[PDB]
Amino acid sequence: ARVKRGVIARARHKKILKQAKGYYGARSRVYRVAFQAVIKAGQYAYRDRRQRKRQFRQLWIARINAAARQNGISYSKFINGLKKASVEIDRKILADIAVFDKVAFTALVEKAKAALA
Amino acid sequence: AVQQNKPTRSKRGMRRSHDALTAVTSLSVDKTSGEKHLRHHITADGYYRGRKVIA
Amino acid sequence: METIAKHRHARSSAQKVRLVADLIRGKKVSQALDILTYTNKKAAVLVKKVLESAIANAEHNDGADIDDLKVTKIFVDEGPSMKRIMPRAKGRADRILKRTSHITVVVSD
Amino acid sequence: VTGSGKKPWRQKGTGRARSGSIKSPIWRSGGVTFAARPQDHSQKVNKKMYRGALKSILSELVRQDRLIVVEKFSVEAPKTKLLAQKLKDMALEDVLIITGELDENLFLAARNLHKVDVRDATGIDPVSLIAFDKVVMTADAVKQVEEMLA
Amino acid sequence: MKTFTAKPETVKRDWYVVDATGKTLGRLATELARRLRGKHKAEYTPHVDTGDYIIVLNADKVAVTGNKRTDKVYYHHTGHIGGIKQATFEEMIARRPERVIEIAVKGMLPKGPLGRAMFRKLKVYAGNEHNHAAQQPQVLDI
Amino acid sequence: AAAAAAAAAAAAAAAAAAAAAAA
Amino acid sequence: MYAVFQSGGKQHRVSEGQTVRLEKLDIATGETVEFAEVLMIANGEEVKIGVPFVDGGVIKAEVVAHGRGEKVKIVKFRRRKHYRKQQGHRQWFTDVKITGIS
RNA sequence: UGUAACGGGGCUAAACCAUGCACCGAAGCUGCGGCAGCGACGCUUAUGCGUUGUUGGGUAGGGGAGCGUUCUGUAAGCCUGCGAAGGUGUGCUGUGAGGCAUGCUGGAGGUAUCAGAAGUGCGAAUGCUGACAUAAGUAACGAUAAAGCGGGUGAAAAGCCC
RNA sequence: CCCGGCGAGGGGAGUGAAAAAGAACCUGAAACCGUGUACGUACAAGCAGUGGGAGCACGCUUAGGCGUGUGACUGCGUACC
Ligand SMILES: [Mg+2]
Ligand SMILES: [Mg+2]
Ligand SMILES: [Mg+2]
Ligand SMILES: [Mg+2]
Ligand SMILES: [Mg+2]
Ligand SMILES: [Mg+2]
Ligand SMILES: [Mg+2]
Ligand SMILES: [Mg+2]
Ligand SMILES: [Mg+2]
Ligand SMILES: [Mg+2]
Ligand SMILES: [Mg+2]
Ligand SMILES: [Mg+2]
Ligand SMILES: [Mg+2]
Ligand SMILES: [Mg+2]
Ligand SMILES: [Mg+2]
Ligand SMILES: [Mg+2]
Ligand SMILES: [Mg+2]
Ligand SMILES: [Mg+2]
Ligand SMILES: [Mg+2]
Ligand SMILES: [Mg+2]
Ligand SMILES: [Mg+2]
Ligand SMILES: [Mg+2]
Ligand SMILES: [Mg+2]
Ligand SMILES: [Mg+2]
Ligand SMILES: [Mg+2]
Ligand SMILES: [Mg+2]
Ligand SMILES: [Mg+2]
Ligand SMILES: [Mg+2]
Ligand SMILES: [Mg+2]
Ligand SMILES: [Mg+2]
Ligand SMILES: [Mg+2]
Ligand SMILES: [Mg+2]
Ligand SMILES: [Mg+2]
Ligand SMILES: [Mg+2]
Ligand SMILES: [Mg+2]
Ligand SMILES: [Mg+2]
Ligand SMILES: [Mg+2]
Ligand SMILES: [Mg+2]
Ligand SMILES: [Mg+2]
Repeated sequence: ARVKRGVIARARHKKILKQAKGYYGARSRVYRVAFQAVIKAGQYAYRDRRQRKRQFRQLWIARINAAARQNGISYSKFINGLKKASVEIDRKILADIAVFDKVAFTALVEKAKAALA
Repeated sequence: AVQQNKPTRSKRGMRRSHDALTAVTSLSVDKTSGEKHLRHHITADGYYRGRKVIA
Repeated sequence: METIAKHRHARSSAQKVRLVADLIRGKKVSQALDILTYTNKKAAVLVKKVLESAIANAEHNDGADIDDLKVTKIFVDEGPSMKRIMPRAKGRADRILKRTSHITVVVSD
Repeated sequence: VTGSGKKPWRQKGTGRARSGSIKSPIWRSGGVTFAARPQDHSQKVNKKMYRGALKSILSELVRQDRLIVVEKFSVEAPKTKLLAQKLKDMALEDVLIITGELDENLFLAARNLHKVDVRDATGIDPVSLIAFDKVVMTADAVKQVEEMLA
Repeated sequence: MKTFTAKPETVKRDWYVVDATGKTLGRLATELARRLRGKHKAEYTPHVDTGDYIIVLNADKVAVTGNKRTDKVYYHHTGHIGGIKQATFEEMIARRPERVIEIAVKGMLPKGPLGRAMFRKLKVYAGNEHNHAAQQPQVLDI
Repeated sequence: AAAAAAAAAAAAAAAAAAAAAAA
Repeated sequence: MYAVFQSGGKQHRVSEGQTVRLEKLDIATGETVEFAEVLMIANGEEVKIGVPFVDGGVIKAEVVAHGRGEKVKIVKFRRRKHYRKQQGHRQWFTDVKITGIS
């Protein structure tokens, strides 16, 4: 049969090199190193689709801590006060309210304070 | 005495940045024979500071 | 109209000719001919001949005036290196390379 | 591969690879690693399997309505113009006429048509009897194949 | 929806003045680092300095408890072979008295470009008189 | 004309050991 | 005058006339969904916090368009131990347009 | 080598004890979708339709399901100079190998569908051949017998002729 | 016909379906080497990516919206066999 295999290697290496455009150096022109860059980059994407939720949970928590201490309460006392007033408003919404519209955050702070005390 | 890794075209261009030339600034145009020459150099016809010195 | 002029398989190497290209990339053509007259390398001889040819083509074919011309683009590409062998000590050979250049000069107003 | 038998260089002490024949299948103009041979690929279908296949496609031809049966097929002189004339009269394009008895005039008249096939009822084969679109059978060939399969 | 991220072209900065005639060094420096990173601000982001300029006047009467005014030592290496220079708290005070608060907050702050920017917003003085009264700074109990 | 004076590099001849060997 | 409402775990802050991108609702392609779990109304210092839901409130919305989101690739790979594994994913998302707010 | 035996700044608590209350905290668990397998059980079977519980980290390995290439049959059929292969771009789509459509270049072949046979898939073998890098415009220009000036020749003389 | 050295090489004209088919000749990929344009880069530490992300420029429209190119700064992150 004599399967000659030029076009198959060209299609595969073109797909990996197109995935690896944008990278610095010989890691976007060499194939033997763009394959390592592609596989390690996909590995980091798989790790970071878990890490992004960690990072944004910590960012929202820091923002609510800042706005709560601007309204006279710590974050832990704030969240216990909200669970004792039985509010299910999660902290993404809480941090977005804390940045955009702060008098509703003062409303949340006073309802948490009236629950906890 | 021999290298350990292959250096990038980035490093090669950065090293070659200094070996580029500078031009001759401005040729002195002689007053009485109208032709260009270097500073303090006699021209092709033979003039220098006006007078023809040479054959 | 941009008038082009090439010199293919110039008997010098691209890294050497590109210095004298980088000198006059962008000037007017009379000042560039002065600079390439009093630059003292072999690449000055080569690119001075090619700039002579480009000025001559641009004035003769398109019919434009000599003061209007101005070297917009000029570049030196790698050419077909010819491969010789230099013999060196303890029996070993060393393939030595004799490189060539493709000198292109675009000239316009 | 027509070559030498020496090691192209010695084993230890050169900066090159290990190599011991210039004929090697990893080299350039070396041998094929797993070189082929003149071979025989004749699959062996059993007698009753082959006859069951022929019974199956004959039943399939009569169910799919593609085996036009006639009492005989006959042309006077071997003129392919007359054979294509007769086949256009019978309204067929792709046609297998498997013959009751031997008709050398039909051999001569069908040698040059590039869609018509003329056989014996004995020398039939399933590739032909499947691929040809309208199989025309002589009644004598029907008698011979009822003998042939029983 | 990608939540708010404070753009460094539109974020505003205040000016604070901290008195330091007897504050404890570690607690004072921690609160300076908190206002310098900007964590008293609800528009906080990690990659944008939303901090606040802080002027610590009288930065040599910072009182340290324990026996640390004779026992806490500071080390810095020159870069040569034997060069490990070392000065106690009172001797570092007698050499250059603003380096104590600057080293304390340069330990507590982040590291790298943004940490050095947040430190560039912290200018301290060993006296009672600054020269930034044109900025309208406000006093802050810290 | 076209001489094309580029013959192939048959360079490597032999070697030896000739070195102070740790042993 | 915005409203925070919960649609399958993930909560949203939307105003009137906005679009938002939920995960796939089993509702036909042009029909209106009326969310009941409205958690907060805000009307210019006229707030009322849901405990845990506001009583007097629904959010009406029209399903603008279904669709499949951006393809994300997943490569698991264990180094030096002879195993790697590509995979794809495309989430089904559903755009709704908020009209009724109360 | 340089503090150097909290990780660091630092801390008389920001240390240790005993009692708590909160919170943070993983890819755990819960929520929302999505995919597959293995079980139950009725079905209304184009032999999987409604649920259903439960499972899915994986080397050596065992099992199962596929994609793609070249040639043969289907094929004197279909697409193709109103532009085939191939090359380069984009957009869509598939769980992945992949697939389709199109713009440019090319200027004559390609091949559905279902099957069949393999020289059938490369990143590693101090692998083989070709090409091009790198060191780098760096070492070197091959006897430490030695050159200098004028005149000729040419577009051009340190080396040629006198 | 012109430049050039009565050279090499080129530019216009010409044959040509095609000269980006011109003999160093069909198609002309990759490494490699340059040019032109947008963005970044001269207080900055490390498998050079990935998650986030301002700005800038270029393309489009119920202004809204986006994409495409770049990526300051930042959390994580010690190649492959
Ligand atoms: Mg072949
Ligand atoms: Mg590229
Ligand atoms: Mg989590
Ligand atoms: Mg090494
Ligand atoms: Mg240099
Ligand atoms: Mg010898
Ligand atoms: Mg022998
Ligand atoms: Mg051979
Ligand atoms: Mg052979
Ligand atoms: Mg037999
Ligand atoms: Mg010591
Ligand atoms: Mg918790
Ligand atoms: Mg889980
Ligand atoms: Mg589920
Ligand atoms: Mg498994
Ligand atoms: Mg075929
Ligand atoms: Mg075309
Ligand atoms: Mg083919
Ligand atoms: Mg093509
Ligand atoms: Mg042909
Ligand atoms: Mg391998
Ligand atoms: Mg190899
Ligand atoms: Mg080499
Ligand atoms: Mg070089
Ligand atoms: Mg060197
Ligand atoms: Mg040197
Ligand atoms: Mg030398
Ligand atoms: Mg010599
Ligand atoms: Mg010498
Ligand atoms: Mg002389
Ligand atoms: Mg000499
Ligand atoms: Mg010529
Ligand atoms: Mg060539
Ligand atoms: Mg042809
Ligand atoms: Mg060609
Ligand atoms: Mg190429
Ligand atoms: Mg800068
Ligand atoms: Mg560095
Ligand atoms: Mg991103």
